[PDB]
Amino acid sequence: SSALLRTGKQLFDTSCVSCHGANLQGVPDHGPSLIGVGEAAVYFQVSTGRMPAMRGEAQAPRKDPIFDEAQIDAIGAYVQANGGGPTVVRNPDGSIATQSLRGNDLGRGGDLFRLNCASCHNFTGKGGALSSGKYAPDLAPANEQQILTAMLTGPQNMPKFSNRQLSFEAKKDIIAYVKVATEARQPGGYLLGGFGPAPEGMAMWIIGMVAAIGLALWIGARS
Amino acid sequence: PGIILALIGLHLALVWFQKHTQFPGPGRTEHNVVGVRVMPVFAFKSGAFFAAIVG
Amino acid sequence: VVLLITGVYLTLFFDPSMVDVTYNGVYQPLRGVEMSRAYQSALDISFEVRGGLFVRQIHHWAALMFAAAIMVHLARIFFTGAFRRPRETNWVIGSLLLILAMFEGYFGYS
Amino acid sequence: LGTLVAFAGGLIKNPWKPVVPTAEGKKAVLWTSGWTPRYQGETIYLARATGTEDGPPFIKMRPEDMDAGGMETVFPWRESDGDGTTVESHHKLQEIAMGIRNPVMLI
Amino acid sequence: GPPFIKMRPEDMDAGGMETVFPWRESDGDGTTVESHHKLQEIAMGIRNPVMLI
Ligand SMILES: CC(C)=CCC/C(C)=C/CC/C(C)=C\CC/C(C)=C/CC/C(C)=C/CC/C(C)=C/CC/C(C)=C/CC/C(C)=C/CC/C(C)=C/CC1=C(C)C(=O)c2ccccc2C1=O
Ligand SMILES: CC(C)=CCC/C(C)=C\CC/C(C)=C\CC/C(C)=C/CC/C(C)=C/CC/C(C)=C\CC/C(C)=C/CC/C(C)=C\CC/C(C)=C/CC1=C(C)C(=O)c2ccccc2C1=O
Ligand code: HEC
Ligand code: HEC
Ligand code: HEM
Repeated sequence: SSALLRTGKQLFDTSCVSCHGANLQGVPDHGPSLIGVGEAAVYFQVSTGRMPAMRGEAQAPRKDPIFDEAQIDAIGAYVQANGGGPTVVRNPDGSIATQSLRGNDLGRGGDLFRLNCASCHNFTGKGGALSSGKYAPDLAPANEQQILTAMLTGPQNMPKFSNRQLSFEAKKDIIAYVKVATEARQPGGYLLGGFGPAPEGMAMWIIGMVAAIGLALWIGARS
Repeated sequence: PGIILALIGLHLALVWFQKHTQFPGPGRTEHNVVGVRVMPVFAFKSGAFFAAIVG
Repeated sequence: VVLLITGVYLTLFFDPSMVDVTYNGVYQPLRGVEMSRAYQSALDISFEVRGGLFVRQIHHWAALMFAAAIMVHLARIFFTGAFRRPRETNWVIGSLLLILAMFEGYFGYS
Repeated sequence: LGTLVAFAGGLIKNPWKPVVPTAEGKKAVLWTSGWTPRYQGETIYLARATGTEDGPPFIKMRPEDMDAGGMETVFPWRESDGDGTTVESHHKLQEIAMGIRNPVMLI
Repeated sequence: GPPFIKMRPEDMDAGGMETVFPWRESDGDGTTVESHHKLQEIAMGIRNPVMLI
């Protein structure tokens, strides 16, 4: 029943037309056109919850999603029927794919991540701050298809990596590196957040120095 | 490390031969040092502090 | 003192070169990557010597405690007024020690 | 005086001696870049890094390999460098990859 | 190309001596970096050299 996007253009009309237009034309006040975009953009924007957005400012944050029970497919197909944007990857069942996109190679994936991705996020995918509000979020709770569609559609202020400058193996290997870097142990004790020497200096000053000064107060008399 | 070791030696020598300062109190003057002798007590406290810091 | 001991231990495994090699070690997410010889020696200390990661972590924590204790000691000396007539030179020696400790820690973690 | 001068005289180097061969003679290191032409009209491609070492660590680029919101880092290629098979070309490429004035952003 | 080449029995007279090394043709000449590493490890082995009399 693929000839059914009457749902789709049933939810868009009651949740989007106030900021994108009835014909997906980009109300000149708030929203962009949404014509050249495809199913991948809608999937990434709605499944992560950044969509339907309230006031709208420097960065729409990630929230709880509103739509599922196969209506993300409905809106995605309805938007794809009005343009030629990229599409979401599918497995031989028709559902959205996963662990087969784990670039069996983590060295190349990590080198590509450090060259292309680590500048804004982190060494290991923690957050990073951009200018005047905007920031780069954490990469821990995003699944594989969300990572692929994120670097494929190029969301707000994030560059757009096509399938010609970043082939599909490159994307799969980057996905594998991200999912491994977010799920590995810390083989040295409790890591203090993923950042550099700021949590380390704080932990020194607030644990080791208070222990030392407390023992100095206990041993030596006060006068 | 060599320069730091030499300077630390000189620092501790100067502190040893110019006796330590002290806070004003009951029996304290500008001409005496009130405290505990090295012999039983001070070496003991210093070594215990060393072990606690290493811990 | 702890810094001296742990550094003497560490010098038995470190190789300070800048020539390029390919890793080919035990840490898998870095196999095939081209790196210097110092970075490879540090990785070998971390992953292939029984108790090496523990020792270099002690070294770094001891460096941090060294710096913090020096700063607290300077604060005491300044606020209680223990730098007056007989002890200005001892104050000067302490200041030099502080500068040297800063730069030594910098050269160390680089 | 003589002893101290002889002690501290082996470390001192001149930063402006011409040692880098270019198309107008030889220049100082601090003014050449690796993007500098060598024989008056040589072709220097904008190669991109692939992260793999079978044959290409650097490959040429076409204008259509990028969309209107993309960025990419590129390096000078000089096809006379070849892929990283032999030791000679491997040295050339590893010296291209480590040059503090080589990288370029393509917008 | 060759740091190591095969030998024939006629490449020596009745009063000659020669040092030889294990070849293993799967090592190849010293062109690529892989074969260059293999050969430089053959050349430095404390039990490899042999006298041919
Ligand atoms: C007291 C002294 C500084 C006076 C010097 C006299 C002055 C006229 C000389 C000229 C100096 C010049 C003109 C300006 C100095 C400013 C600066 C550029 C100096 C560079 C180095 C300087 C001399 C070091 C001195 C700094 C000072 C003495 C630190 C002592 C702090 C106090 C006494 C600690 C008491 C106990 C402590 C508070 C336990 C609680 C822990 C708290 C939270 C510590 C706060 C804290 C600190 C202090 C961190 O450094 C830090 C670093 C990274 C992450 C977090 C933290 C952090 O939370
Ligand atoms: C004799 C022998 C060495 C020859 C070797 C023979 C040879 C053939 C063998 C060759 C083998 C070689 C290669 C190696 C041999 C040795 C090697 C294994 C050593 C390498 C590193 C090794 C692991 C080190 C082990 C040693 C370690 C376990 C002991 C460390 C404990 C020591 C150093 C603590 C001393 C503390 C300090 C230096 C003393 C200072 C004086 C004391 C602390 C007073 C300080 C002090 C003063 C001075 C005040 O004025 C004051 C005023 C007011 C309040 C407080 C104080 C105060 O605390
Ligand atoms: C006016 C409030 C508002 C509502 C309601 C809203 N959007 Fe958006 N939308 C925006 C804004 C503003 C952007 C610009 C992207 C940004 O800056 O983050 C955007 C961006 C998008 C994009 C990506 C555009 C691009 O070029 O990549 C898609 C896809 C999208 N919206 C679809 C939807 C969907 C699906 C819904 C749910 C029916 C929805 N919009 C509801 C405001 C809204
Ligand atoms: C600083 C520029 C920048 C670069 C370069 C960049 N990112 Fe992003 N990234 C962002 C920003 C800004 C967002 C937030 C977009 C939004 O919220 O709509 C984001 C969002 C994401 C998200 C969504 C995170 C989540 O929890 O939903 C993922 C996944 C992601 N990026 C992956 C990547 C990967 C992989 C690369 C390397 C190919 C990369 N990014 C490079 C800035 C960047
Ligand atoms: C005296 C003050 C000293 C300070 C403040 C200091 C500080 C440091 C720090 C912070 C590191 C980084 C370690 C890491 O991140 O793993 C380091 C590395 C190192 N230190 Fe020190 N250090 C000191 C003395 C010494 C001494 C005396 C020695 C040897 C005799 C030494 C030997 C080394 C070596 C070999 C390394 C590199 C090994 C490695 O990085 O794993 N240090 N130093």
